Amino acid sequence: VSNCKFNIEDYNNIFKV
Amino acid sequence: KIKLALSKYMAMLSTLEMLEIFRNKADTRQIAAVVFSTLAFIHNRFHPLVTNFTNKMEFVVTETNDTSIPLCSVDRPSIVKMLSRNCNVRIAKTFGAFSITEVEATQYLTLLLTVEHAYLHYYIFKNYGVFEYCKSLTDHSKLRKTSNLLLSKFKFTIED
Amino acid sequence: TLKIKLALSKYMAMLSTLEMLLEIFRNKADTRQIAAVVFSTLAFIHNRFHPLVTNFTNKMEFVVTETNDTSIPGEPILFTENGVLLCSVDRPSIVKMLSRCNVRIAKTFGAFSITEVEATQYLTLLLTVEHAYLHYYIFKNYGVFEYCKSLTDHSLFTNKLRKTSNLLLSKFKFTIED
Amino acid sequence: VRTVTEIVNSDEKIQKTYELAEFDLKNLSSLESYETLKIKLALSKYMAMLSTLEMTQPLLEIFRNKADTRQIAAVVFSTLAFIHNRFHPLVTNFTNKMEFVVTETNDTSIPGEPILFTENEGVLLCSVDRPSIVKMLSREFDTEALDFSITEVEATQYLTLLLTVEHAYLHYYIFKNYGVFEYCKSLTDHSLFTNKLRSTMSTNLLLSKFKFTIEDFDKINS
Repeated sequence: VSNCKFNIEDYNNIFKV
Repeated sequence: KIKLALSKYMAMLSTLEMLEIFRNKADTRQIAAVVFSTLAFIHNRFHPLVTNFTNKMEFVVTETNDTSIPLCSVDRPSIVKMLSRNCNVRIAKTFGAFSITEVEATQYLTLLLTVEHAYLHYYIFKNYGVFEYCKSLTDHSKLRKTSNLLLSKFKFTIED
Repeated sequence: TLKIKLALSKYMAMLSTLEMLLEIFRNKADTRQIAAVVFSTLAFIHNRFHPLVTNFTNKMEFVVTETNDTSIPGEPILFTENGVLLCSVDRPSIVKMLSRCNVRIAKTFGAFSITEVEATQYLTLLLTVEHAYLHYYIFKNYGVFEYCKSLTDHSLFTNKLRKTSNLLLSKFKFTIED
Repeated sequence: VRTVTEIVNSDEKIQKTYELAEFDLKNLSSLESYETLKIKLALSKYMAMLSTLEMTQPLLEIFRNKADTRQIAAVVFSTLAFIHNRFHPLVTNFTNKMEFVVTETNDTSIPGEPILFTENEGVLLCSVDRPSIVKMLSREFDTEALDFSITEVEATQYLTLLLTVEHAYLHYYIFKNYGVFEYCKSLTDHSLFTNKLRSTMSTNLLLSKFKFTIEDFDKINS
């Protein structure tokens, strides 16, 4: 929606234990 | 012990005595109080030896997507969109002779995951500071206290 | 061979002591007769597989089913215990079951009754009930779950004789090929 | 396929070959009989359900009726939710809110899909073209070619309306699970339902019980 590049790796860091 | 944490938090919520509320825009006091209780509970969990938490911290609610993330601020619209969004034993026994829904469990779990992300961020703000808070926001790169968190119990990945 | 038909003769002598066979199965009302014959056959098979032990459980819960939804493909007899060993007897399926060289040269030089079909009938009945008794033995001497496993995979009791010399299953072999 | 049984002690062997064709025939007969039975059972349950929707007046005029739209909306919800339960046996309840709009003309009757759904930004709306479906059910039927009072023709009517609501429900499922963009391309191309449903439903369908074609279809396309 925000026309924003997404970071798969940042999300993984959010969900990488 | 995971369902133990789930039931403990749900009992604490029932003590608070509360999807419908999230869409209930005007219920700002309720939202602030519940997130306050949740942050205190998470502080209790991650810090079993430190239970005291900020008993009066400011709150605010956002309502527009331009005020949405793709004093505590909350992205009400997105979270509302979310909330609206063994064989052998049983065969052997086949010859041996206030309710909560599963989707509600999913909703509560998503709420908890979002809130624990927000509280991790808040803790970063408090200890490391505001700048390294922004750094954590830009970079989210667990177990070091953290064992008291259900997030470390499951892992989610991505692939193209 | 002689011992084989001797086992059959003893079984049919016991059944004549009961004094009653396919029309009995087809008879749906006489579930009592089906249960009585099943118990007598199971007791006799217990007597055979245990030649020294004549006692067999004489009081068990019985029931005769009539649907293939109460029928296990390949397991006509079911021992489900509800404690009491409730026994299911699928009547239509058993009715279907029952309704289906140099010596010769020397012979060339040499020069109340029953039929062959009835003989195969009674052999099928005795084989079914001895498979039932083997399963019952697994249940009693191993447990309910060991019973169920014996049902799922029959490799458990392929050893047989270790007592099974008097059971007809060990006396004959049949194979299947694609 | 052949099986051999022979005397272990003697070279004598009595080999009997077993023919897979007879077994396949028996399985096919049992399956077709069971399919007939279960479809008849589902249909009977559906007629019982609409009976427990409390309308004495019969379905055909339950549609012909112009003023009566409360019962129209109720029965449409009942059919769509019954289909939902059929594909989702666990589910016995649908969304809290629903709305229905009664289209009654050609300019509001989209061809091929008299029944459709689009949101009003708060809830999804069941567009329904009563004239089209009424004329659909008004057609005389070949109930001849190859103590509640029901008729074979009424059975055709029930099968009809069920298939209509079923296709509308497939489109609605595309809507819900893939956005209006997928909704509209699935409407534009029903071959996409294969891809969408092999993912979800195959993991079946009453219409899959039969294969249907159109006579001379090849030359009609020409």
